[PDB]
Amino acid sequence: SMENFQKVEKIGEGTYGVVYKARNKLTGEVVALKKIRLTEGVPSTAIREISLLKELNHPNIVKLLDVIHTENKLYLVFEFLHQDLKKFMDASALTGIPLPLIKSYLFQLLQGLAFCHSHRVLHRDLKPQNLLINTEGAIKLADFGLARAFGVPVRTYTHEVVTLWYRAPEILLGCKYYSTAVDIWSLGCIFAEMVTRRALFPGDSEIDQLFRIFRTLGTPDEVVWPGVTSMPDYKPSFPKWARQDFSKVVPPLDEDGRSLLSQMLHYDPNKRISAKAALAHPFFQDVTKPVPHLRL
Amino acid sequence: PDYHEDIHTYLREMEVKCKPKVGYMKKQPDITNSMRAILVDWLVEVGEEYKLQNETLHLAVNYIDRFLSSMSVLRGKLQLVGTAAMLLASKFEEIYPPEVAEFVYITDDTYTKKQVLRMEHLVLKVLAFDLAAPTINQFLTQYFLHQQPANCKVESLAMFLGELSLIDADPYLKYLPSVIAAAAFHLALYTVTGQSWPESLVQKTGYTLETLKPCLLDLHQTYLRAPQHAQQSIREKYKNSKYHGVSLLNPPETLNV
Ligand SMILES: Nc1n[nH]c(N)c1/N=N/c1ccc(O)cc1
Repeated sequence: SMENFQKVEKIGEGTYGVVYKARNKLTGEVVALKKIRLTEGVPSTAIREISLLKELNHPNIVKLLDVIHTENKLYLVFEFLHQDLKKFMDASALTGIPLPLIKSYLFQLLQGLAFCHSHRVLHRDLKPQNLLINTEGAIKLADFGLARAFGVPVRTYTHEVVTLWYRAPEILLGCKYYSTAVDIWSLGCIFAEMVTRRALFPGDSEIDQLFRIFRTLGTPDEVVWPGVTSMPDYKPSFPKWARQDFSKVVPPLDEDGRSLLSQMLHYDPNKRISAKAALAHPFFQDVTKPVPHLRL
Repeated sequence: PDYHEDIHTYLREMEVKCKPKVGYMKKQPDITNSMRAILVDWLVEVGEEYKLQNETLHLAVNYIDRFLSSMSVLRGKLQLVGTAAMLLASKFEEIYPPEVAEFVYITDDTYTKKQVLRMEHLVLKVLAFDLAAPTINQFLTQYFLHQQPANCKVESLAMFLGELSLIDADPYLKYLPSVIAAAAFHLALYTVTGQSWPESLVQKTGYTLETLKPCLLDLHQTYLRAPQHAQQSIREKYKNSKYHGVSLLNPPETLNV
């Protein structure tokens, strides 16, 4: 019940309400409160976010602690995390995120994601802003407002998904079907971004996004991606760029790192590495858990 | 296939946790199995009218049964429960859910928008927001991947049988979605191709013809009696070319289990 929470301050804003930092007056626990104001009743995004987060208990998924269910308002109570990965990268300028922290964060992200996928949930909006970090070295998947439970095999789902910069090629090309691979594409982009501190594919439109991808990884053909030339929004007029020497895509990356990134950015969603399989990649052989110091 | 076994395993756990109480109807003072059949048949029509996914229908029925497992409901309010359940299922499952206005409209103004939305809230409270329940449909689509080779008629006929089981709380409340799906899949396969529950599905599910038999003998009777059932919306639905007109196929006289 709301009487036990003291609001500390606003910290975010969604589409149906605001996020507050608050503290439990009795236990001391610091929490985030997502308020969802309630004429179509409970929003579909909140129905999915709540039903799915309830089943997703994992160290690397933001923890839904409680749901407070009044007449005009819905309050989601989450464990509090201090900062999002985007803010962290901006504050890490001229220092860089050290490789051991990049590796630890990716390893953690992949565990959280493998857990989602093993539980038939697609996240569909993985981007630095939706990844939260704490003062103990953890990073967690947050904001499941665009998530959905999927089936085996998948049906056609909502086309309007994933923030453009992080959006997989099978979505851009209008494929009838997409699945778990779309979230791995996003993490691939984020992996690259942690290293370079700039977005890998910062397009301004769908065709601009596709061309940026093609110029980096090569324009895909039937050999690299069987079926690509028949996909709904593929065009025979697409320029045909050669694939880059992959060491040039993220230069600071070592051999194992490049291998893993390349498997996360594989064109064919069928051959793109799963979060589960990625955990065993030699890139993680020496992974530890560094504790960065946050400015706030 | 990377997560196919994990997901199946997880759905087997969740269906036990999302299972209604098998005997709730005798605990219901005012409603009966027949009244529930009437409701579910109407939901089928609603799904047809608004061209909703089959999964959405299966979800709504799951929500209704769980709701009625702990909440007594007068017969004049049963449709309000079903309506709010169908709305929730649509919000959860559909790309483009119908608007509340549309759900209010198909009850023939039996209820108001305010009532529907208050019931939506109460259903959510009673189900603890646990809407992601496994359905017969979700198991079938997995089982379909074990066909050799795939047969559209088998797939549509299994869907048809699984759907018929939603109508009759007696006897189907006592079976788990995965078991009904196995009975529906074997029955469809045998009807169309003469084949039986494949060895590969024994390995996957642990179910055998022996363990499926009780559900199967129930479902075979349902299949045989379908033309005479008071409720006919599902048969009408499966005449569509969308489902390859499988409701027009003849059931087998015997199963030989
Ligand atoms: N800013 C924040 N600090 N700690 C949080 N849990 C937090 N926000 N988490 C969420 C969680 C879910 C969501 O839809 C949006 C934000």
